Amino acid sequence: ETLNGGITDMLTELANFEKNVSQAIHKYNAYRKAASVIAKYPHKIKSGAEAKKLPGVGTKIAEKIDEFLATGKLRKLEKIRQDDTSSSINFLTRVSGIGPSAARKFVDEGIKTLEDLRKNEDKLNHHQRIGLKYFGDFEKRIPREEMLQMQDIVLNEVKKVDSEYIATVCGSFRRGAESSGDMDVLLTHPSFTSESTKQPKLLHQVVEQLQKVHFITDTLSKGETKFMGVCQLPSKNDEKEYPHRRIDIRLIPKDQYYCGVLYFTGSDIFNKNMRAHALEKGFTINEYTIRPLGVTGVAGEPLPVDSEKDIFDYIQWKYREPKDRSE
DNA sequence: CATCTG
DNA sequence: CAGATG
Ligand code: NA
Ligand code: NA
Repeated sequence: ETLNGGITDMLTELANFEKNVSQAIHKYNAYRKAASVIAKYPHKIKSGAEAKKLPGVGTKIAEKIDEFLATGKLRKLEKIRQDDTSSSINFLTRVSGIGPSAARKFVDEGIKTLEDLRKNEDKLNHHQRIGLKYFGDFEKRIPREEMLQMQDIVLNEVKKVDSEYIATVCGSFRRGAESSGDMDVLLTHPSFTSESTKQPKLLHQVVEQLQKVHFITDTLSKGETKFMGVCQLPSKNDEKEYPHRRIDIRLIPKDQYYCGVLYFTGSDIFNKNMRAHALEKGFTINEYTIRPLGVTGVAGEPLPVDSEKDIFDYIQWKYREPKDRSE
């Protein structure tokens, strides 16, 4: 956790690079298990040889660790942190809509920057375009003080369209958190579930409303059960307009809300622990359901949940307020 | 995993 | 349809 920190860090840099710049999924993946294992490792790695001793730890990595341990640096890391091409790719990638793949193409065409991008808006697709338009706004965290305003809006409009809708804003927003990265809304309705054959309107109706009133500004992606967009808290009495924010809306069959809801609320750490306990308690849990574990090895059969309560209860645990859902 | 692009 | 992005 700090005893093999550098090592794990460099290793991650390395891993990252393989995958983003070179295409080296293998390699990339190589650095990963490597960092994972050293990461758990209980002692002060004092040399390569020592490390090699670990699994996932081969000769090349060991080499690397030596140099790094031998000197505060590593040539290769040295070379990569410079290289404009490598740099460019890490940057282009910041645009929502541009992945590594794309980042590669673009550079090989000479687009290496923001201006490059504006100049070549033609080559970008709609998502990518938006991404570019809101480059700044998108990188700006979302303060709770805004979150609550947003939330206040979304829930009121959902309410109007149908009393039966049920919306929840998961995320750390839900776990307390002072600011957040984007707004995540879990959606359901009684008239939609597991078996119930579809109802796309269910999602589209709301989406519309939200744009009705202009809370929703652009559509990133809009499918039948997942909508990816851009919203914005109306600028008050003109002088201070708000940054454009990412927002997602997703339909969930009622029969599987809370697991989902539980799930999205995190933290990842909370999940796992709960997850493992469920396991002890003779259970199974994932995104959509909680199942009674048979002994034969495995087994299923969706236990029935009416709230986040039903779940814990099942695994016979202490109901946890979202705030304490931390780890 | 769901959506998009081409 | 593969293949990319979130
Ligand atoms: Na991106
Ligand atoms: Na292939």
